[PDB]
Formats: sequence, structure tokens, C-alpha cells
Amino acid sequence: TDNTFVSGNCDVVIGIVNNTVYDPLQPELDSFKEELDKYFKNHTSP
Amino acid sequence: IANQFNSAIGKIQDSLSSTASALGKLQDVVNQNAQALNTLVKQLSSNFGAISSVLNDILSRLDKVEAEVQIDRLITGRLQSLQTYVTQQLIRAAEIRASANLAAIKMSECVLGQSKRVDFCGKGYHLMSFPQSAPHGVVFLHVTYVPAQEKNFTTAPAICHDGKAHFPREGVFVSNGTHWFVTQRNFYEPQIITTDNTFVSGNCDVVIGIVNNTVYDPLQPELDSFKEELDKYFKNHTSP
Amino acid sequence: VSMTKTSVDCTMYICGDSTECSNLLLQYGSFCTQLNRALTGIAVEQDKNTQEVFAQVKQIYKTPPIKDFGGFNFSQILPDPSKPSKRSFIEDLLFNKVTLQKFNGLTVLPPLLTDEMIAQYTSALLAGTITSGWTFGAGAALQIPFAMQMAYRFNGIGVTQNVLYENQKLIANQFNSAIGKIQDSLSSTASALGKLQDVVNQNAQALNTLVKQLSSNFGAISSVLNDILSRLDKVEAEVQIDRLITGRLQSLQTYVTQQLIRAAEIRASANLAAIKMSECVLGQSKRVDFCGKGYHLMSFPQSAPHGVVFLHVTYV
Amino acid sequence: SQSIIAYTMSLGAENSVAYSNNSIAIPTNFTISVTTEILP
Ligand SMILES: *[C@@H]1O[C@H](CO)[C@@H](O[C@@H]2O[C@H](CO)[C@@H](O[C@H]3O[C@H](CO)[C@@H](O)[C@H](O)[C@@H]3O)[C@H](O)[C@H]2NC(C)=O)[C@H](O)[C@H]1NC(C)=O
Ligand SMILES: *[C@@H]1O[C@H](CO)[C@@H](O[C@@H]2O[C@H](CO)[C@@H](O[C@H]3O[C@H](CO)[C@@H](O)[C@H](O)[C@@H]3O)[C@H](O)[C@H]2NC(C)=O)[C@H](O)[C@H]1NC(C)=O
Ligand SMILES: *[C@@H]1O[C@H](CO)[C@@H](O[C@@H]2O[C@H](CO)[C@@H](O[C@H]3O[C@H](CO)[C@@H](O)[C@H](O)[C@@H]3O)[C@H](O)[C@H]2NC(C)=O)[C@H](O)[C@H]1NC(C)=O
Ligand SMILES: *[C@@H]1O[C@H](CO[C@@H]2O[C@@H](C)[C@@H](O)[C@@H](O)[C@@H]2O)[C@@H](O[C@@H]2O[C@H](CO)[C@@H](O)[C@H](O)[C@H]2NC(C)=O)[C@H](O)[C@H]1NC(C)=O
Ligand SMILES: *[C@@H]1O[C@H](CO)[C@@H](O[C@@H]2O[C@H](CO)[C@@H](O)[C@H](O)[C@H]2NC(C)=O)[C@H](O)[C@H]1NC(C)=O
Ligand SMILES: *[C@@H]1O[C@H](CO)[C@@H](O[C@@H]2O[C@H](CO)[C@@H](O)[C@H](O)[C@H]2NC(C)=O)[C@H](O)[C@H]1NC(C)=O
Ligand SMILES: *[C@@H]1O[C@H](CO)[C@@H](O[C@@H]2O[C@H](CO)[C@@H](O)[C@H](O)[C@H]2NC(C)=O)[C@H](O)[C@H]1NC(C)=O
Ligand SMILES: *[C@@H]1O[C@H](CO)[C@@H](O)[C@H](O)[C@H]1NC(C)=O
Ligand SMILES: *[C@@H]1O[C@H](CO)[C@@H](O)[C@H](O)[C@H]1NC(C)=O
Ligand SMILES: *[C@@H]1O[C@H](CO)[C@@H](O)[C@H](O)[C@H]1NC(C)=O
Ligand SMILES: *[C@@H]1O[C@H](CO)[C@@H](O)[C@H](O)[C@H]1NC(C)=O
Repeated sequence: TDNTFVSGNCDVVIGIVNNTVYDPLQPELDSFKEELDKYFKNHTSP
Repeated sequence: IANQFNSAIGKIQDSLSSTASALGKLQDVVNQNAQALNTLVKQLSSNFGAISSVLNDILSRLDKVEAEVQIDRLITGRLQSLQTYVTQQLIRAAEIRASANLAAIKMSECVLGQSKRVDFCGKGYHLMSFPQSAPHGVVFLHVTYVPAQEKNFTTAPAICHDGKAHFPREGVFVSNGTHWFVTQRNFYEPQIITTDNTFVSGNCDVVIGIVNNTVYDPLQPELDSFKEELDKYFKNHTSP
Repeated sequence: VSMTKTSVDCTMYICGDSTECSNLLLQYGSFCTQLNRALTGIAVEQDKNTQEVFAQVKQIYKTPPIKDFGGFNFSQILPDPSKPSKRSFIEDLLFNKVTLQKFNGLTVLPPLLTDEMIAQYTSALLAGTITSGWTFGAGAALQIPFAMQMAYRFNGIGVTQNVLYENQKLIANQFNSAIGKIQDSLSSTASALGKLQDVVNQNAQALNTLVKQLSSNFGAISSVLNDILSRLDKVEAEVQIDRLITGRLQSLQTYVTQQLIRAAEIRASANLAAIKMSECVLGQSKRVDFCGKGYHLMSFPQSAPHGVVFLHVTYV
Repeated sequence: SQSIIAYTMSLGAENSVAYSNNSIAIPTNFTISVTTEILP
């Protein structure tokens, strides 16, 4: 998403292709879900 | 910028009002036109070896054939005086044609547009230009941004923050001697080196004269303040 | 950029040391002045062409005594202080590769800028470039490190600045090798400076042509003025001498027509040389193939007899 | 005391440039210049 910009749906662009696009916000929030998940697990313990 | 523009057009008024120098490039064309016709008129006063410059003072003195031997000289010399003038005028017409073709190009590029060509629309970086008409010519008022008050700074091609080499997306890196910033190449306006202002390639080993500084990430303290929000939710939930 | 200034005594050419030929020349009036105004007009312009090409900067920038141009080696194109004229190494090739009348009234006037002053303006433009980028055109010269200048350059051709820094050793070694190939090439080829030599050859051919026309009879009994005068009276001499005056004036009006036409070719080349000075040296062009083939990074000017050489540096 | 002086023309001010491998000059401020150009 930092290399690219986004417009409309996929019907109009003759010769378009399918692939994944990485959002570098995502694992920066996913690590921040696992940390949070660890918080809850440890908070079940006392 | 408006005051400096209004000031500068004022200096154009005062300059052209005060002293009769600048328009010599038009005057020298008007002068060569006048001088060439004036020369061509004077050539009529030459004899070309005939008994006179005055055709009627040949004709009213000689018969139909003793005159020919004179009149043919005048026809010959006079006709060569026209061929010389018309040659000079054609060669001159090329100088003016060239100049006109450049004036048409400078209109197209400096008036109907903006030019990235260096010095072509006056010295400086070209903003815009205004045409003004002049007798047998055109004057262009070119408006230009000129860098005026520089400061020396220390600089480095890249920053290393996390084993990775960072580079400006736009601008250049600079140090006031104690801190590091990124700024646009043509006007000093410093910014803290963020992960938005910069882009990355490779590792620190390669770039000659790279230096070390923090790079800011504007997503981090927004998530950190979400961690401190989260800590006060977990702590309060330990409380009941 | 320019050609030899030439100025002629129309009287000494047509009529050398004869009052009689002078009095017969008066019958044609102002034509000798019209010719001299034209040759003066040419001659004055030759300074203007050289002034538009080389005098584009009004400060004489000088290179620092220490050289840390990022591994690029301008020793082949900067001044060499060891020399009697302070020209560069490649300029002394140029001043050798171009190989370059008095008693007939024909005179070669000196240029306003000596070949030393042209070496100064050339050095100022080159020192401005390698230290100060485009900024020595657009204002007062601002210093920038040469590897940083080359980064801003690569961004001018749409290439990312890391593509320089990840390869700087190779980019300099290619540059250093390429400038070596300029020296080697200019020793090798005789056709290299051909434009400049062809200009010298034409201006020279026309003066020698103009002198050889003095030997022509024009249908007179002799070309030699005193062969006519020594054996004849005022009447038969006027008939004979008036052919020589006709023929010789027609020879000047020919030479000056050629030299005017030839001056417009030099003008058109000088303005092109002034544009390439501004847009290839004082800047970096986006014009495709204008400043040599490739994508343009920068250019270095070098002086030559009556001319200029550009070394254009391009990303291919 | 007026006279016609004759001289070797000055090409411009002599001005060495403060280039170093890590030094840059950047303008803090600018001027807007209007200039005249005249063509026949
Ligand atoms: C690229 O990804 C697209 C999204 O997965 C995919 O589009 C999907 O293509 C299939 C097969 O052509 C469609 O399958 C359905 O087709 C009709 C309804 O239109 C039904 O009768 C079938 O039973 C079946 O369910 C999907 O509806 C369609 N979805 C979309 C949003 O387009 C492209 O085909 C993929 N292209 C390539 C080259 O992989
Ligand atoms: C190089 O540029 C730096 C950024 O402008 C500058 O550092 C900044 O200096 C000012 C003081 O001159 C600090 O201002 C704050 O100072 C205290 C902080 O507790 C407050 O009481 C004040 O109200 C004010 O907010 C900046 O915090 C400081 N910035 C940083 C990032 O340290 C340097 O001084 C400059 N260096 C030189 C040699 O000029
Ligand atoms: C820029 O920041 C770099 C990261 O901190 C820094 O690299 C580090 O430099 C030190 C000093 O040379 C190295 O120290 C260790 O060197 C060897 C092992 O590599 C040991 O024998 C020493 O005892 C010592 O422990 C670090 O290893 C090195 N780190 C890395 C990842 O290479 C640069 O020196 C900094 N450069 C400048 C100019 O600020
Ligand atoms: C910008 O800097 C140059 C030289 O670099 C500086 O040298 C020190 C004096 C110090 O300022 C360091 O932080 C810099 O690295 C200045 O050049 C000097 O100019 C004076 C005349 O004003 C001359 O007598 C000195 O010999 C020059 N010395 C050097 C090494 O250049 C330059 O004047 C500065 N320009 C501006 C506008 O600030
Ligand atoms: C820049 O390249 C020049 C050659 O063009 C190098 O100068 C030569 O240096 C060697 C070794 O000292 C001498 O044998 C040659 O006689 C020199 N040639 C000339 C024409 O001077 C110069 O050393 C190179 N500079 C750097 C920084 O490597
Ligand atoms: C890019 O091309 C250059 C040559 O134009 C390559 O540089 C040469 O690399 C070989 C080894 O592969 C060396 O033997 C030469 O001495 C190098 N020449 C120079 C001038 O350095 C370079 O390797 C190529 N790069 C890539 C990534 O393909
Ligand atoms: C940029 O330069 C201009 C002048 O060209 C500065 O404007 C002058 O500022 C002083 C006070 O500092 C005033 O006395 C003048 O009247 C101003 N002139 C004009 C035309 O308004 C300007 O302040 C400079 N800006 C910076 C940030 O250096
Ligand atoms: C590209 O060309 C092939 C034939 O070689 C054709 O089958 C295909 O549909 C074309 N694709 C596009 C997007 O034009
Ligand atoms: C679990 O949470 C307690 C505080 O409630 C903390 O002291 C401890 O370090 C945590 N343990 C782990 C494995 O994170
Ligand atoms: C810059 O030059 C100094 C010598 O003045 C040298 O010690 C340093 O390593 C050089 N750095 C770079 C990036 O070239
Ligand atoms: C914790 O939050 C609850 C509301 O969710 C509030 O009623 C309570 O006063 C809070 N306790 C503390 C210690 O702030």
C-alpha cells in the first residue's frame, strides 16, 4: 500500500491480474494482538 | 512574494524610464534599415565613370547613341547598387527571421507555459513571463525565483537507524551540528526525519559517508497510547 | 562559435599605391565603405558569439585545492597549473588537433577574449558544475557534495537515488574510464574536430581565393596596374583600368557575400552552443538526445580554436 | 583629471567555492526578480 494507489473495481482495467497486496500496518497490529492475547492469558492466572 | 513582485515591476518602470540603454537591440535594426536605404539613395549621386550622375543632364546634352555609352554605365552601376541592397536585405531578413522564430518559441514556452530549461526564460528558476509589445519587436518580462540567503549545513547521503539505510523521498538530509533533519533542496525548511519523509534500501555497510540517527514512526506513539489505554483497562479489571 | 575577424582596405586591394586607380574608384562612390561596414559587422559579432557562449557566468569560480569529488577524477579537464597557458589536459589536445595576405590590404583582427580568458570562463563553468550543481546558474553558487549532486541528477532522469549510492564505485570507475577514452579517441581520429577545421579551411580558402583574383586580367591587357599605366595615355588607361576596378570590386562583393552567408552559419552554431552551454552545463536537460545520446546527467565544456567542445555525461 | 584609461578586462570576481565531501549550502530565503528580454 506504500508503493501503490487504488481506484474502482476490477471490471474496467483491461489486462488486470490477481495477487496479494501487503499492508505494513497489519503485522504491526497483529504483533499488538498477540501481545494483548498474552496480557489476557497471564490475567487468567492469579 | 506579492510585494517583491510589485517592487520588481516598479524597478522595470524606473529602469526603462530613467535611461535610454536597453532597447539598443531594436534600435540597431531600425538603424540598419534606415542606413541601407540612405546608402542606396546616395549611390544615385555616383558617376560610374559617366559624364554625370544626372540622367537628364546626359540626355539633354548627348544624342541617342553617344548617350548610350554613358547611360549603360549608370544602368549597370545602379542595378549593382540594387543587387547589393537586396542581397543585404535578404541576409538581414534571415537574422530577423531567426530572431522571430526564437521570439515565437519564447512566447510558446515562457508565456503560454512554464519552462524547466535553465536560463532560457531569464536567469534564475522560471516562474512565469509577461509579453509586452515594442516597435518592430517583443519584450518579455520574465519573473524568476532567486535563492538569496543561504546558510551552511553539514549533510550526509543517508541515515542508518535500525541496520537499514534510509534516504529522502524528496529533499536532502542536513544537520545544524547537533540534530538531523530533512529539507527541500531549494528552500531551507527543516523536518524531523520520519518513516513518511524517507524510504529504505539495503543495509548500512554500502553507502559511503552514511550517519546514525533515530527515525521517527508516527504510528508508534499512537499504538503506545493505545497500550497505555489497554493497561488502564487491564488494571481496572483486576480491581473488582 | 566564431570565425577569424577579417578587415580589408578596399582601396589597397583594388588600387594599391595608385592615385589614378583611386580617382577612378571614386566614380563608384560609397561601395568600399559599404563593404567595410559589412566586414566590421561580421567582425564585431564574432566577439558577441564568443561572449554569449562562454561569458554566461559573472563570477570566476575556482576549484578547492583538495579533491574529494566522490572518486571522480577531473584532473583530465580542470586547469593544469604547471603549464604556460593554464588550460586543461584535454584542451591541449583540442588546440593541437585544429591546425591553423597582409600586403593585399587584408587584415586578421584579434578576438576580444584571448585563449587565456576563454580558459578562465571554461574553468569557472566547470568548477561551478563539480562544486555547485545547477545553483551557480540560478543564483549565487551554493556548494553540494559531488555524490549528493549525482543523486539529485539520477532523480532528474527518473532513477532512484539509492541506484547511485549502492554502485558509486562502479559509476566513478565508468566515468574515469570514459574520460580516458575521450583522450585516446581525440589522439586517434583526424575527423573528430572536423566541423572546426572545415570552418578554418573555408575562411582561409576564401582569402586565398580573393588574393588570387588579383592575378586575373578581367579582359585588360595586363593584371599589373603599371603595365597599363606605363605604356598608355589618360584615355586608353581609363578604358583598361576600369575593367580591373570592375573585376576587383566584383571580387570583394563576392567575398563579403560569402563571408556574410558563412557568418550566419557560425551565428546559428554559436546560439546553439550558447543554448547547450545554458541547458547542458548550467543545468540538466530533459530533452531526448539534445545533450548527446542517453539520459542526460551533466556536461563539461572545453575550449577549442574558434569553437567549443562539450563532454556530455549520460546514463545508458 | 579625467582621461581614457586602457586595461585588461575583468571577467568577474574571483570566488572559490566552499566544497567539502559532507557540506551543503541551502537558501533560507529568496527574492523574486523580474528581468527584461528584448527580441527583434
Ligand atoms: C481472480 O479472483 C476473483 C475473485 O475470487 C475471481 O472471480 C470469481 O470467479 C469465479 C469463477 O469465474 C466466480 O464463481 C462463481 O461464478 C458464478 C457466479 O458469477 C456461479 O454460477 C458459480 O457457481 C461460481 O460460484 C466468482 O463469482 C467470481 N467472483 C468475483 C468477485 O469475480 C476471478 O475469476 C479470479 N481470476 C483469476 C485469473 O484467478
Ligand atoms: C538544532 O535544532 C534543534 C531543533 O530546533 C534545537 O533544539 C531545540 O532547542 C529548543 C530550545 O532552544 C528546545 O525548546 C524547548 O526547550 C524546553 C524543553 O524542556 C522548554 O522549556 C521550552 O519551552 C521549549 O519547548 C527544543 O526542545 C529543542 N529540540 C530538540 C529536539 O532537542 C537545537 O538547539 C539546535 N542546535 C543548535 C546548535 O542551534
Ligand atoms: C553507527 O551505528 C552503528 C551501530 O551502533 C555502529 O556500529 C558498531 O560499531 C562498534 C564500534 O566499532 C562495534 O563494536 C564492537 O566491534 C567488534 C565486533 O563487531 C568488537 O571487537 C568490539 O569489542 C565491539 O564490541 C559494533 O559491533 C558495531 N555494530 C554493528 C551492528 O556493526 C557504527 O560504528 C556507527 N558509526 C558512526 C560513525 O556513528
Ligand atoms: C560557509 O563555510 C565556508 C568554509 O567552511 C567553514 O569554515 C569555518 C570558518 C567554519 O565556519 C566551519 O563551520 C565551516 O566548515 C566559509 O568560507 C570561509 O570564508 C571566509 C570569507 O568570508 C574566508 O576568509 C575563509 O578562508 C573561508 N574558509 C573556508 C574553509 O571556506 C564561507 O564563508 C561560509 N559561507 C557562508 C555564507 O556562511
Ligand atoms: C587521476 O587520474 C590521473 C591520470 O589521468 C592520475 O595522474 C597520474 O598519476 C600517476 C601515479 O602518480 C602518474 O604516474 C601519472 O604521471 C599521472 N598522470 C598525469 C596526467 O598527471 C591521478 O593520480 C588520478 N587521481 C586520483 C585521485 O587517483
Ligand atoms: C554492471 O556492469 C558492469 C560493467 O559494465 C559490471 O562491472 C564489472 O563486473 C565484473 C565482474 O562481474 C568485473 O570483472 C569488472 O571489473 C567490473 N567492471 C567495473 C568497471 O567495475 C557490474 O558487475 C554489473 N553489475 C551487475 C549487478 O550486473
Ligand atoms: C526574506 O528577504 C526579505 C527582503 O528581500 C525580507 O523582507 C524584509 O524584512 C525586513 C525585516 O526583517 C523589513 O524591514 C523589510 O521591509 C522586508 N522587505 C519586504 C519587501 O517586505 C524577509 O523578512 C526575509 N525573510 C526571511 C525569513 O529571512
Ligand atoms: C494477450 O494476447 C493473447 C494472445 O497471445 C490473448 O489471448 C490475450 O487475451 C491477450 N490479453 C490481453 C489482456 O489483451
Ligand atoms: C504476568 O503478569 C505479572 C503482573 O500481573 C507480571 O509480574 C509478570 O512478569 C507477567 N508474566 C509474564 C510471563 O509476562
Ligand atoms: C570526508 O573527508 C575526510 C577527510 O577530510 C575523510 O576522513 C572522511 O572519511 C570522508 N568521508 C566521506 C563520506 O567521504
Ligand atoms: C474503573 O472504570 C469503571 C467504569 O468502567 C469506573 O466505574 C471505576 O470508577 C474505575 N475505577 C478506577 C480505580 O478508576
